[PDB]
Amino acid sequence: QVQLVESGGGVVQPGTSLTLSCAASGFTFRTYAFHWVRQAPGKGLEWLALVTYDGTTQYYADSVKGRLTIYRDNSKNTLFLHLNSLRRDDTAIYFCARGGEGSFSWLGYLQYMDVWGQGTTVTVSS
Amino acid sequence: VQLVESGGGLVKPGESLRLSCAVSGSMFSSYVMHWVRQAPGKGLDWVSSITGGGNYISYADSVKGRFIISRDNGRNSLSLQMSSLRVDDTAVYYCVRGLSGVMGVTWFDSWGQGTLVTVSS
Amino acid sequence: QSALTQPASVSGSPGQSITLSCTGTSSDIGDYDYVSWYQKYPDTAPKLVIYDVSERPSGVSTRFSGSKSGNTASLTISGLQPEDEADYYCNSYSSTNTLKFGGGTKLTVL
Amino acid sequence: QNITEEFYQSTCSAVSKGYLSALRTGWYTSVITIELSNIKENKCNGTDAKVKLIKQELDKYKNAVTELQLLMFLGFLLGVGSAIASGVAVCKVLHLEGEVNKIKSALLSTNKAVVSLSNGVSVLTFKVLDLKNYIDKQLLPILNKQSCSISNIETVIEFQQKNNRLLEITREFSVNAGVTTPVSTYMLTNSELLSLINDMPITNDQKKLMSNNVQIVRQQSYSIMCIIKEEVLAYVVQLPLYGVIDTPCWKLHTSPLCTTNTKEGSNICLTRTDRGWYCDNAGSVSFFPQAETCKVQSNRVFCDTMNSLTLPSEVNLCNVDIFNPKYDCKIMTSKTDVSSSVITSLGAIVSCYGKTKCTASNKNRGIIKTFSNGCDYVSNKGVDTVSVGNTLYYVNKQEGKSLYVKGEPIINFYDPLVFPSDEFDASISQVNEKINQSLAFIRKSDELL
Amino acid sequence: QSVLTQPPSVSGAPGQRVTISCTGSSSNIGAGFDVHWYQHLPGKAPKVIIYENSHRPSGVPDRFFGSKSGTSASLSISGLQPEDEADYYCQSYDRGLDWVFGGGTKLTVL
Repeated sequence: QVQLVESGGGVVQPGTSLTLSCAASGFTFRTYAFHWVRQAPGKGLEWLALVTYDGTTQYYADSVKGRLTIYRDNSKNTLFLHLNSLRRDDTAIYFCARGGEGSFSWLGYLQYMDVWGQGTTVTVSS
Repeated sequence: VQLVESGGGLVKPGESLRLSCAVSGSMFSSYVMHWVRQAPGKGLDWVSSITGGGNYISYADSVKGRFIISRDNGRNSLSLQMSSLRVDDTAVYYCVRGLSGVMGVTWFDSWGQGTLVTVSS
Repeated sequence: QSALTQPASVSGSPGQSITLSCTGTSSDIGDYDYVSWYQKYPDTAPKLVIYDVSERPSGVSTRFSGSKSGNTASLTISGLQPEDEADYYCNSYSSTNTLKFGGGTKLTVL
Repeated sequence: QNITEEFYQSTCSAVSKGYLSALRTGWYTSVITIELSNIKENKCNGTDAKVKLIKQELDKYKNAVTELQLLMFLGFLLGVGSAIASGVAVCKVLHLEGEVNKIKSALLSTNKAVVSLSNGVSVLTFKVLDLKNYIDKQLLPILNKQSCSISNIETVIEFQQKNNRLLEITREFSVNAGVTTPVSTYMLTNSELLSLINDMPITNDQKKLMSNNVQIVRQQSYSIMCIIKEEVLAYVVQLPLYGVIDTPCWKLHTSPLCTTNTKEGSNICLTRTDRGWYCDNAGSVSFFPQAETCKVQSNRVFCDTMNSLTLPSEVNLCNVDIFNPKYDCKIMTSKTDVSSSVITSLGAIVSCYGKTKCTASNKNRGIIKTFSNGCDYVSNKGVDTVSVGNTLYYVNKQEGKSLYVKGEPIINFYDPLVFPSDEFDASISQVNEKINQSLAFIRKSDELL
Repeated sequence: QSVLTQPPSVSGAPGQRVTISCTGSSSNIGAGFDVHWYQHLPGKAPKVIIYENSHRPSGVPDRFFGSKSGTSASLSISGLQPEDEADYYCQSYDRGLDWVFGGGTKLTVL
């Protein structure tokens, strides 16, 4: 039984840096790799970030880099981002997802979307 | 194991003079030597270090080349030169005999009787 | 935000073939053997349908067929179904250490 | 500078006075890690021509890393111990799960950091190379293209600078099998060693000494292979700490002292057994019988205290006055009359006896001295070469003042033949009591008859 | 002026335990260097009370107990005796100022 369920989101004020969390169960966590993506209503999917086994080689999008950070824990096996300097454009639904089979650190091997989640909707308003 | 030394007095600033350390250790060749000073008011502060033959001289950052330290092994004694004297130099000066550390460190064990050196006026 | 250009919407009759495509540069969807096509229904999670240019994952129909030529990836379907109204993407590893996506193509039947 | 010795002729021996000991007393451990990537299949169509060095270099790398994965005269009174004790303990600590992950996470961008383990040990961590960046940024975007072709061969040679070192690694751990003396520069270069000397908790004069003598501490230091899991391959260096620095330490050479008896085979004689290094560390002295464990470099000795004797400060008293009631003064006695010679730092001591041609000659005036009988000693700046028996030797030619003190033939103090010649551990007290009891036995035999 | 900082404003009545704490930067104490504590009774020359916080010299009581943790060291005196009026010190080997001495705390009875 493979599932990804998400935590966090909602209405967040401009600014108001937030830590977002995945949750996953029913499989090996340290063995494979997790990652985050977004998509907003009105347009398509936008990649964000990927991590590998343990906390190593934190990959980031070119247009998003600097505004975010990513790290994982091996106790609860829940991937954790922390995003800063929230603009109007971040109103979107965010998805954790899973990929990679072996113990590798190269991004080209890390492009399989084997499972998906449900995402958190985050809206910025005043 | 005790120590005796001399060389204090009231001398004008700016000029050089001689401090002597005449430790009566029967085997004064192995133990590491330091000199420290205590100025009245403020705390005591390390001045100068020397190791055996005298090839690893080190000084506190207050005096870079101002104080010239030496020892003579066969005459079981030690010397310090006050190349320069500032008003801050006045203090009670101490010889101190340190033992070999478990890592490498000077323990600052049994000290000298101290000599007051005064530079004012 | 650079992406991969894609049609806004394509319409096809049931039981018909579509040949939708996306185009980039050499340091993009062009070559490098990272072509991926994805479908997603609204309010549902995205799904792998085509990975690694041509291969297909477990539990997928064989009517899908991904291919590439020059700097253009293409997806072809056979026997269109009334469940295929969805939005589709092409995803590939760009050369600058990132996973670049497409703009989304709406697939509809009439 | 001021090297000296005083060859005693009372007992023919050389005591090289004037040195600084720079003794090691502890082991400083440090983990050095290389990061490296699990490269998959090359994913190339065709062969091309430019991409040939890359493919074989990476295959060599794979073979190397999978092979590393598949890897896992007073001596009878001297002891034995585990020289590799702290480093193997640190590696065994690293065998615990989730420990090396802390090294991997903490040392993510900083070159050197400090982590604390599960047993309160927090020595140091250091990263020697950054193959993550070069592999994932300068190699794999190029080598894993469709119908692969490198941009140029000049992109490969710097990869050589990042790979050949590692290759050094492999065949220097496949030969010595985990423990390596001396430490090669490929585990730790000279500049990186100078960086690490500015890192361990020692005082700055020790830092100056280590910086001045990088090759010596490089010779002394060890290396032990730690774990290999999560592809963060690492090893612990066990470079020596240095407790006492700059105290006198003398080298005691000995030479035979045997009478030139006309009747051969009836010339009993007793020779000193005290060879080695004696350094006055703290209120006692440390004795090393193994001259090979000690090293010398420009008045500066360096020796190990594990195989050391914490002998009392009264060793100079027996050194000057051999007949003193304060030390045992161990001596080997035998009837052998062997022409043998030793070389001290500032001279040569010949003890050629019987019918043996003995010459001290220089290259300026031919021969200059001839040794007839008795133990004799020549200064280094008096002669060049010495011929004894059928063998030649060369004296050291480094500057120092040396003096010969006029002693006495102590062998003539004792009886012409009472000395036993079948013991290999004896002192002046034990031998004196043996002479006393043999004299008592012979006077008892004379009194009974 | 010293990197060793400790409050020289401490006193207590005889009978109880008095704790003295001196802290430093990363380069001293926290860089694997030990701490040495002395005393400064007037008249006779200062001597070491405790060295590297665990082993103690020949003529000392058991009252003095030394400890360190990270960049901070402490010395406690259980059951204060009257003639302990002195000025107590700290020592380390800061990589800048080589043998750095603390300012020293004046301990007296009430």
